[PDB]
Amino acid sequence: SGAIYVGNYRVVNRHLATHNDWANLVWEDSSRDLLVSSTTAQGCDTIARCDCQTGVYYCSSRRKHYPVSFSKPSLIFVEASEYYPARYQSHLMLAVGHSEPGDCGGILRCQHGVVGIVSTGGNGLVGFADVRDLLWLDE
Ligand SMILES: Cc1nc2n(c1CC(=O)N1CCC[C@H](C(N)=O)C1)CCCC2
Ligand SMILES: [Zn+2]
Repeated sequence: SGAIYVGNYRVVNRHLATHNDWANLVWEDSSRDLLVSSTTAQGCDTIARCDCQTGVYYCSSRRKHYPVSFSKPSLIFVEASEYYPARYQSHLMLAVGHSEPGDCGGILRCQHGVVGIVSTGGNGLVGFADVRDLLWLDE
């Protein structure tokens, strides 16, 4: 689990969105596994606006942060799960690292701020849903 709180927005994995997130929907993309909802309290996280391919991600299944090198966001094939059929997920970034389904929501972060959240995993690879192209989160 996990979310990014910036301005009057809450950013979560779409497959983990709650009833309140759906009732206060701002935007969602099944293809990216992202959902954004509105909030009453103001959020203070900083979103990275950069091209950096190294960072650190939080892994709840190990209570540890791991430094990683990750690929640029792209279309990657993702096997079937109970939330989605086997499809291509866009704006996805891959690194060699540990993950479990309960690790989705864990933040990936560089020196410039929040890069994205854990979305996928398998075969010793962890995938992150990028959020750096969502310029409207800052306004
Ligand atoms: C984080 C994670 N790590 C692993 N796994 C997962 C979970 C995973 O990839 N899902 C399941 C939830 C929806 C995700 C999606 N964006 O399509 C795909 C699956 C088992 C092997 C290790
Ligand atoms: Zn950066």
